[PDB]
Amino acid sequence: PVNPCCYYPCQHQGICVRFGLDRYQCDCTRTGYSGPNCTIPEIWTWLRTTLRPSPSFIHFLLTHGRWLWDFVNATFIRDTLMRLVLTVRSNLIPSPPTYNIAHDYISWESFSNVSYYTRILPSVPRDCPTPMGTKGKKQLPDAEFLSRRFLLRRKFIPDPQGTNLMFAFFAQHFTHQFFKTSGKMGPGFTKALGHGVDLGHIYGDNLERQYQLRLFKDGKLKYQMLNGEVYPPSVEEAPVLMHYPRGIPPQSQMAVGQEVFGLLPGLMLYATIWLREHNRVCDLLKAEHPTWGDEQLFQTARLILIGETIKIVIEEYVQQLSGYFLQLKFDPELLFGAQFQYRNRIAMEFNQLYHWHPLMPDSFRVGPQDYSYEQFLFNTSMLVDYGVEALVDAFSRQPAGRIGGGRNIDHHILHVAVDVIKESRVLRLQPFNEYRKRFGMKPYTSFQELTGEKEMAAELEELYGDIDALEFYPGLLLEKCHPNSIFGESMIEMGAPFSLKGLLGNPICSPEYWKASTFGGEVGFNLVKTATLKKLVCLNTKTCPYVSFHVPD
Amino acid sequence: PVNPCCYYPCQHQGICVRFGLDRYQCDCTRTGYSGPNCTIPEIWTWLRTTLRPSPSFIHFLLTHGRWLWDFVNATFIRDTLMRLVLTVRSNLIPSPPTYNIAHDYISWESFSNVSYYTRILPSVPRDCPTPMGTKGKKQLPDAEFLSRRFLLRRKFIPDPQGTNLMFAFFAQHFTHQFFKTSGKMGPGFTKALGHGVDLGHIYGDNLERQYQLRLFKDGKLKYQMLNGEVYPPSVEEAPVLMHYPRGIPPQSQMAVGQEVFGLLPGLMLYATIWLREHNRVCDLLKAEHPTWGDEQLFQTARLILIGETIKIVIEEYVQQLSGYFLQLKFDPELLFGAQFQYRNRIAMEFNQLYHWHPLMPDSFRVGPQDYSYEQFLFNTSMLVDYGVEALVDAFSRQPAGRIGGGRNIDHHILHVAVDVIKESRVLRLQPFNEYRKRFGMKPYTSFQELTGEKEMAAELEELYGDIDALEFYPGLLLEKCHPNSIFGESMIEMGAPFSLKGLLGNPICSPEYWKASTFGGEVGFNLVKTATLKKLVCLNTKTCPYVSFHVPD
Ligand SMILES: *[C@@H]1O[C@H](CO)[C@@H](O[C@@H]2O[C@H](CO)[C@@H](O[C@@H]3O[C@H](CO)[C@@H](O[C@@H]4O[C@H](CO)[C@@H](O[C@H]5O[C@H](CO)[C@@H](O)[C@H](O)[C@@H]5O)[C@H](O)[C@@H]4O)[C@H](O)[C@@H]3O)[C@H](O)[C@H]2NC(C)=O)[C@H](O)[C@H]1NC(C)=O
Ligand code: HEM
Ligand code: HEM
Ligand SMILES: *[C@@H]1O[C@H](CO)[C@@H](O[C@@H]2O[C@H](CO)[C@@H](O)[C@H](O)[C@H]2NC(C)=O)[C@H](O)[C@H]1NC(C)=O
Ligand SMILES: *[C@@H]1O[C@H](CO)[C@@H](O[C@H]2O[C@H](CO)[C@@H](O)[C@H](O)[C@H]2NC(C)=O)[C@H](O)[C@H]1NC(C)=O
Ligand SMILES: *[C@H]1O[C@H](CO)[C@@H](O[C@@H]2O[C@H](CO)[C@@H](O)[C@H](O)[C@H]2NC(C)=O)[C@H](O)[C@H]1NC(C)=O
Ligand SMILES: CCCCCCCCO[C@@H]1O[C@H](CO)[C@@H](O)[C@H](O)[C@H]1O
Ligand SMILES: CCCCCCCCO[C@@H]1O[C@H](CO)[C@@H](O)[C@H](O)[C@H]1O
Ligand SMILES: CCCCCCCCO[C@@H]1O[C@H](CO)[C@@H](O)[C@H](O)[C@H]1O
Ligand SMILES: CCCCCCCCO[C@@H]1O[C@H](CO)[C@@H](O)[C@H](O)[C@H]1O
Ligand SMILES: C[C@H](C(=O)O)c1ccc(-c2ccccc2)c(F)c1
Ligand SMILES: C[C@H](C(=O)O)c1ccc(-c2ccccc2)c(F)c1
Repeated sequence: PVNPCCYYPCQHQGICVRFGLDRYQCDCTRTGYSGPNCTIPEIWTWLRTTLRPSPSFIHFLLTHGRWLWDFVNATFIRDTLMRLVLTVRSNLIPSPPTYNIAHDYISWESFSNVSYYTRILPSVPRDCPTPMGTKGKKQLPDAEFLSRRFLLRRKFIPDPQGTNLMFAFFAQHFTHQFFKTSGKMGPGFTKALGHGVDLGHIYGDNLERQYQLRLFKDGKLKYQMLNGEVYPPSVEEAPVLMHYPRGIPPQSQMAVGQEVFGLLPGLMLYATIWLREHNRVCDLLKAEHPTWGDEQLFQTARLILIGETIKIVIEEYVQQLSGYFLQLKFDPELLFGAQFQYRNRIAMEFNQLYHWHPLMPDSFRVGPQDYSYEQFLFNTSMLVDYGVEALVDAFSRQPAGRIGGGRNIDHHILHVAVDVIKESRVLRLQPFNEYRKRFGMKPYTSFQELTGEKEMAAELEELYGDIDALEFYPGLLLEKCHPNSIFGESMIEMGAPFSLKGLLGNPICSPEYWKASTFGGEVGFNLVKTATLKKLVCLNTKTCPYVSFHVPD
Repeated sequence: PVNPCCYYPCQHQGICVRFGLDRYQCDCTRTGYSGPNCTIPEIWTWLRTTLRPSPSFIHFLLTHGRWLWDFVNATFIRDTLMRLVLTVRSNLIPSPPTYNIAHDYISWESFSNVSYYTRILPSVPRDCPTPMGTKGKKQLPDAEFLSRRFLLRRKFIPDPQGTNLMFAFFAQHFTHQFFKTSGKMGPGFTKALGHGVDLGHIYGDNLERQYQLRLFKDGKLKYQMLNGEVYPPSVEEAPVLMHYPRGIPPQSQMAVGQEVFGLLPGLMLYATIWLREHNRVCDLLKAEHPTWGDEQLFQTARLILIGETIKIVIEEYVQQLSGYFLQLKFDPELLFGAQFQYRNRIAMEFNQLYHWHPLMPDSFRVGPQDYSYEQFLFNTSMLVDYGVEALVDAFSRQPAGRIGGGRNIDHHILHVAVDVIKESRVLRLQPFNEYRKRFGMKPYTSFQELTGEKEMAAELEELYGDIDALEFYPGLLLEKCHPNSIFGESMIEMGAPFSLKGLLGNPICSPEYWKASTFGGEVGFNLVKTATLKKLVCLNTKTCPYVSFHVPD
């Protein structure tokens, strides 16, 4: 007989378990539903469904009416809604984590082995009639053809929200601490064992690397003085594994936490900033505690930087991304009266979701100059040539592309998106519509409804066959955006649960850790509480340039 | 200059932080106290501490008045009290974890590096006057002499609670899955990376060792047949590292999850029983799931055995140990309306505390025979000679030694108690009375108050000089026992928070995991819900012997 779990019969987070030769069962425990497929609502669930307004309506509320949002932000209601946003989003994410690439069920190996990426939905069973489950054709559309006809940028479509490259290089820098897909272990495995905001892109994913980057004096990391400016040390000074083109002199090579950060001047930009901040923090701690050893000066500074990161990510990064009129607030105290797990494991779907390559432009403007991909990529001198001030100013001024909408990835880095779809099929991700149902959305009934247009939608119908066969990453990028927004509903409704759970899931946000002593008295605590992007750059640079996640207009 | 944090100035879980040259500050955050030293109580704390009865009063209520308890056990008050027991006890344990041997302060390294045991109180700073802080003598009492004069058994004292050897072997077996101090890394480090009831003493501490034990057919572990009965295989069959005496060849050995288990027949007994159980569980699962592969059968059986372990420990093991009239209950659902982190880090203090070597008798009786320590230790054939049925009957009939009170450790295994004291001084553990205040108890004002008698008290007062200089492990064993109890209050009041946090902190007790599907349906879920020590033995044997955690009348 055929595998019945290929039909995804279990609704609203119910678990499909195969019993006997030809039967199956759904485990509807705490799903809010009863019945063989978990489609029969309990009194409380029915009372919530016909009173829950559509995700588009709630977006509309958050993006309109400046007058009432000014009132809300200046009252207690700011905290109420921030607590509401945090809980409701994160409660979609299983914690402790549930499945992985090896196991489409709960196991001890899935809990303990942190080298795995986790998954919210199980993979499409290996014995299903069609690659995506039961719907569609026996062979999925060509990955290269799909990227060429639907993802390749014709003309540059700029982001309507005013997102800049300063955001884009932050987005890449920040995420590369919890996205480190293994080379030797293959797909579904991660080198980033911290599984979140651990700053292993600054300190490293292991102790051997960390010790090698540390100066072991005053808690600082090693550095070099070039033209009177502070930069990460050379590989000769800090002998760590760094990915560079075979030939580049070791004098030009810079040693940082993440191995791929020397490839782009934008990545090595922030790496330099955070390094300068770390030592600046250490100087504030050594004054406060002159009896403190190097190790305490180091570890305490790290936690401050971790706190600063989450502060800026929530209140500035996610703020610009969402375009919400609600002034987002980083306050761990909000979740102290609630049932919240202070742990996090990175999901593969989040890894797939965060591929925001449409952000990258056609070229890179630095003042009167205009640098192409073949001038900007692997360039080692640029960062030192222009300096931190001059580059931050240029990245904060240049607009980034629109993520959603489709056909917005520059031809250079299109190969990446091709791999993402190929990787998706190795991982055996479920269809787009099943992830829609998992995140409390209605599945798309037609290809028309996904893209919101006639032409590109009708072409996909011919290639996929059935809408319930549309793939995870294509669906996300092909979906119509919100009125004047950077992407569609799915990117918000699916990404936020992963995102906010990752931020507030950090142990520093727990009642046990969120104390003044953790950060070395009140000084270190205020450093977290009052951190800003503007403060992160200018308190570490000679002059103060234009710095923001949005273009100046 | 003298370090102010040596004076332990911050009371009620206040964190001492060294500011400037010789100044200190207490971090009185969410402790319920304010002021310079966290002694000024908040409105609710004052109310809460004046109304709170002594631990000795609560002990009395739980151990007296059968008529009241028969009523309580038959009503929902059973569930009401057990939830209070669970939540109130385990809240005394910091989670996420706090300190280790490296850091006497909150750090990311302490959080992420699972090789470390955690600790509740920080160490005694190295720049203090006396090794125990400020109080006591410059040179601490001799570890060898201290165990000789106070801990050495003269005449055997049986436990008045009726605890048998079956309990003591379960205790040692059960504990060695989360107590595995890395002899090569040093004290404070652990090989048991699951940090709790992960069954790393049945399936090994690492992945490669697990696979060597696994038969890879029907989810079962490898096994050899002797006398028609099921036993763990040899190292020839399953090539894994086993700590055997020099000269004993691998073919004469038996392969299990814990390396040290070959050294004692009692440890090797339970290893056999749980292995028999796993394969027995696999048989039931295979009938219900013929489509299931090997991996899922093994992983699911493991979870079922984890659930079985926690059930028996709570409802029988802790029941016997406590001797409470309240019928204890394992139901994770009691915590589903509570703030509870489902994670556990094994403490170094919990290690020190669990060295229950007094339990071991003068000799070992197996029916008509009486084996000495030399005859019993490192024995290879005894298990195979008698069988499981016979030795279960044997250990369940012979009384185990009373833990507390003092002077009840056999000379053969007395060298352990010595090493524990010497390990504590390496670990720079805080005084006994400092842990008393840490676990809601009054510090002892004298040694006479600690012991109840007068002779031992006088010489301890001579050797230590001060009661506040007394060490953790000597203090736990020499303390007066509750009338007709196995040990004193400090073993309960300090040990209960660790063990209950360890048991319920297991991810299977979370709302996400605690589902029937996790255990392959209702069949596996019931096995967990109806687990017994009796059922663990007599469902894996041909005949059922006397099996209990206590002796017969
Ligand atoms: C959890 O925490 C444990 C720490 O308690 C971790 O175990 C420890 O791991 C460290 C490093 O991995 C081991 O190193 C020891 O620390 C000494 C510090 O002084 C160290 O001396 C220095 O070693 C440097 C290398 O790390 C060395 O620099 C040289 O590096 C290269 C050669 O390695 C070359 O490029 C050059 O020769 C450099 O000079 C420097 O010169 C010093 O000699 C020494 O190596 C020590 O061995 C610890 O042994 C170890 N502690 C233990 C086992 O107790 C553990 O890994 C953590 N767990 C996880 C999962 O991360
Ligand atoms: C033009 C600059 C960029 C280059 C050259 C680049 C390069 C790459 C490549 C080649 C991969 C896949 C590795 C493979 O071949 O298998 C990758 C992965 C990834 N990309 Fe980019 N990328 C760029 C921009 C960005 C930006 C701006 C973001 C925004 C967050 C981003 C997000 C990611 C993420 C999250 C991954 C997964 C990390 C991992 O490999 O584990 N990329 N990048
Ligand atoms: C006659 C049987 C026993 C023998 C021969 C014995 C001896 C030993 C030895 C040699 C060790 C390893 C070295 C050490 O840590 O001291 C050890 C560890 C330990 N034992 Fe026992 N003991 C016995 C009974 C018990 C009992 C009844 C308990 C109660 C649970 C117990 C609990 C422990 C604990 C908690 C450890 C520490 C584990 C570690 O960190 O390695 N032992 N014992
Ligand atoms: C890397 O980038 C640097 C920018 O600092 C490049 O140097 C500039 O190159 C342009 C031509 O593209 C010249 O017109 C400028 O005069 C150069 N500026 C400076 C300050 O030297 C450099 O060519 C790039 N390197 C590589 C290998 O592509
Ligand atoms: C539960 O989900 C299954 C998905 O397979 C539904 O399908 C079943 O019922 C259909 C209509 O009666 C039949 O045509 C299918 O053959 C049958 N599928 C199987 C595997 O037996 C089923 O209707 C759903 N049940 C309810 C109550 O809605
Ligand atoms: C957890 O992740 C994987 C599980 O597949 C482990 O890697 C495998 O280990 C086994 C036994 O050692 C090998 O046979 C496989 O070849 C390995 N697969 C790989 C490397 O892809 C890994 O060892 C585990 N990690 C930890 C920390 O337990
Ligand atoms: C622009 C098209 C008009 C449709 C009005 C949608 C506004 C959403 O209104 C929603 O109505 C639902 C009832 O259907 C309720 O359950 C929601 O709580 C309510 O807000
Ligand atoms: C004015 C009130 C709107 C602000 C409250 C935001 C509620 C949190 O956002 C909610 O996230 C859930 C989890 O993904 C989704 O299922 C909901 O549709 C979404 O609105
Ligand atoms: C009728 C007796 C049952 C009362 C339920 C109390 C169980 C909580 O246990 C309590 O833990 C406290 C914190 O660890 C200790 O200080 C108390 O002495 C202990 O009884
Ligand atoms: C209402 C609780 C306040 C009394 C706590 C006093 C501490 C006395 O302690 C307890 O007193 C009990 C009195 O019944 C005795 O039976 C116990 O053995 C004794 O330890
Ligand atoms: C606060 C707001 C909300 O939860 O709706 C929100 C939170 C997080 C994201 C977000 C989505 C994907 C990657 C990174 C962040 C997002 F797009 C919107
Ligand atoms: C239920 C009871 C209580 O909390 O008081 C209780 C719970 C756990 C222990 C216990 C103490 C030390 C090691 C193992 C178990 C104990 F001794 C008593």
